[PDB]
Amino acid sequence: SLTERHKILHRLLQE
Amino acid sequence: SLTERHKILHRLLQE
Amino acid sequence: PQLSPEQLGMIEKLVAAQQRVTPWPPHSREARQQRFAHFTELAIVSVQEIVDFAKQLPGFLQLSREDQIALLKTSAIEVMLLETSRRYNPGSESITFLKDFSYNREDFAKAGLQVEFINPIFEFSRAMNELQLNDAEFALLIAISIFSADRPNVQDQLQVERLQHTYVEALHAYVSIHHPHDRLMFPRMLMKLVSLRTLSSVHSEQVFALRLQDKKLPPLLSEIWDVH
Amino acid sequence: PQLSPEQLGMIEKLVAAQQRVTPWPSREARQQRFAHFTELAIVSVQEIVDFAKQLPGFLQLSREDQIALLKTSAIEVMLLETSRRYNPGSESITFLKDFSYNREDFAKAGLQVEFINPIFEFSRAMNELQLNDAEFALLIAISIFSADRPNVQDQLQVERLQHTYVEALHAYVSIHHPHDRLMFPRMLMKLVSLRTLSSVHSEQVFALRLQDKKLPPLLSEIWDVH
Ligand SMILES: CC(=O)N(C)c1ccc(OCc2ccc(C(F)(F)F)cc2C(=O)OC(C)(C)C)cc1
Ligand SMILES: CC(=O)N(C)c1ccc(OCc2ccc(C(F)(F)F)cc2C(=O)OC(C)(C)C)cc1
Repeated sequence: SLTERHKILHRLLQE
Repeated sequence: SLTERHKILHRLLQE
Repeated sequence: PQLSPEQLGMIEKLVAAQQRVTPWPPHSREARQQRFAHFTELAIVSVQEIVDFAKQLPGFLQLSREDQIALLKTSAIEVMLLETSRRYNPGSESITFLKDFSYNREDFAKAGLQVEFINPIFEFSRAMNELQLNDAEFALLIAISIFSADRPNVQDQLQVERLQHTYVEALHAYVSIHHPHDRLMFPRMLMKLVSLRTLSSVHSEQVFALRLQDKKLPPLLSEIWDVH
Repeated sequence: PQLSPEQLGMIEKLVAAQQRVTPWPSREARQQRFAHFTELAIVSVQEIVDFAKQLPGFLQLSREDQIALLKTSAIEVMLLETSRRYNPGSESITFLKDFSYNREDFAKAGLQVEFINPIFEFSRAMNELQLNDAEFALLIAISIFSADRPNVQDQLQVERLQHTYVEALHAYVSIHHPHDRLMFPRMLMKLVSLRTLSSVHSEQVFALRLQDKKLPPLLSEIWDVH
């Protein structure tokens, strides 16, 4: 997935 | 120029 | 947006302007070379038809021969891809070149193209087919693509942009007749020109990949697409 | 095309959503100017994400599709925001409300001439169009919601969402320029120029591998081909 190789971008979308 | 590098394209535009 | 008589006669002139190759054939050296030769000579035929279409466009030959070359160097592939999406058959997922032979994704692979170019050609062609453009909408979009002011080495940017906007206004006034209850249909056609630049850049990655595997382009295609 | 109430309230929500770094100073100072410039981009991504989360329909898409949209559009939003901060007189860009940055400042930050000259050409061509806060925020939204980005699953909904900001732009520009019908497609024709600029930026990222200048981890996950 793109989610597992974009961990910082996923973390900014959750915060 | 581009015209010196594009001799076939120039000849198609001339004819 | 009312279609003027000046726009009406211009549009119909562009429709009227749009009105022997090496043949496609076991897997061998001769087989993959001829399929590459068929595909590239279809491109050579297309360039000659693009040049001849561009000469008929109002304002094009009044621009400098340098600017004529500059517009035709970068837009050739974009016009080719638009003309590819016109000939797309949605039922068989294939494109008919030269009014007889249809070509699918594996036919494009057999002709020498990599898969990261092929699947973006076919996704675009499927997305263009949903919009259902006629001959006049296609000829106008080709003309907007040719007259782009932001292409490399264009001198007279202001005149190329002023010319572009007249076809854009003609497109707006045409689509108001063609789809009078859908106002979104005019900017949907313009949003496909956005998609066309990515595909032109994806084509640059294809041309670069041909140098690495030594499959050389014919003279006319080499002067427009290869970096010297 | 008249502006509806629900188009009006959406436009004003988008305007209201938009309303410590390394200091700018040898081989060591060459690295520090690159470090300052990349940390300005890190700040931008954080503001891009925060803006995108307030756009209607964005968080109802899958997080995978949200990542897919934001990975490829980030540079295009950044280039739209660069053109917003363009100064026609001084030939420069103002980042963080004080310091101006010209073409040589971009060169000292570690960018190639092949990237710098199409940034400043686009920014001058955008300055001539004289865009609003509302026209900028809508163009950012259209660019984020592109259906033709790599790895987009729900292509149909992203395209349906894009058309609502496209026709909100058309209805707004009919109020802002009521005697110029060309102003709405001129703004849309700048999104065509953004894709060439994004592709020019891909060659810049590829050139940083050839000179061994490493991206910071947020910038490297969105821009590098691993
Ligand atoms: C539309 C139409 O009526 N005709 C006759 C037509 C057919 C094929 C054409 O070009 C073949 C081609 C050959 C070589 C390379 C290479 F190898 F250089 F990348 C790329 C492409 C290429 O880009 O293919 C498409 C099909 C344009 C996407 C152009 C026009
Ligand atoms: C607009 C705004 O408010 N700010 C804070 C902002 C300033 C600079 C930013 O990015 C810096 C940058 C760093 C590295 C690379 C590299 F080298 F990786 F390609 C390219 C670029 C880059 O693309 O530059 C521009 C300026 C976007 C064209 C982004 C946003």
